[PDB]
Amino acid sequence: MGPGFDFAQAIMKKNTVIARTEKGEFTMLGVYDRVAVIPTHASVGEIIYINDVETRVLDACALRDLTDTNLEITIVKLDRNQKFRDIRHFLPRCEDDYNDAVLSVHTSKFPNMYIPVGQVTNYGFLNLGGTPTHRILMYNFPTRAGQCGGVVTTTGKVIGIHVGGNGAQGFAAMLLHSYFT
Ligand SMILES: O=C1CC(I)=CC=N1
Repeated sequence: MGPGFDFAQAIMKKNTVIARTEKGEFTMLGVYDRVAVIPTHASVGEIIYINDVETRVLDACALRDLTDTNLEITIVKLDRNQKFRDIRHFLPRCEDDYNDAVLSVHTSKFPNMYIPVGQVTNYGFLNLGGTPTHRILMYNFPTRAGQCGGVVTTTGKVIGIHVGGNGAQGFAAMLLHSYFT
């Protein structure tokens, strides 16, 4: 409808795939080459389905901060025959708050879904499903089951991936440029 949705659509159309694990179907953001991200609670194994194609996982790393606290981001390298458009220059270099963000989801349950979530708070610490988690972004939208892995954008920046909600608020794990050097 506006330039927020324009940027979100450009990321969804070229940099997302549908990832299926034994824990469900997720929006999965491709960042560069064969490297993508997914919430750690997806429990990625040796094999994953990418757009319903059986795919070997060449490497997977559950990120933690230097306090050894969960970040809820897993970086995956896929045995895929095609590279992602390199979007690393759209990743923030620091923790920050944002105005006017969009949460974008693409699965069998939620095809071509775009949610204007509004202001995003650097929330920091969250007990997420009982796991202490750092670098959490918060938005005041009642997100639902099936939106995990959804991409959080502003105009010109890809700032996080949706990892949970409490029925009134939604929470994303930050994406930082330093994760993908
Ligand atoms: O919070 C929500 C999500 C959705 I999809 C529909 C209605 N409310």
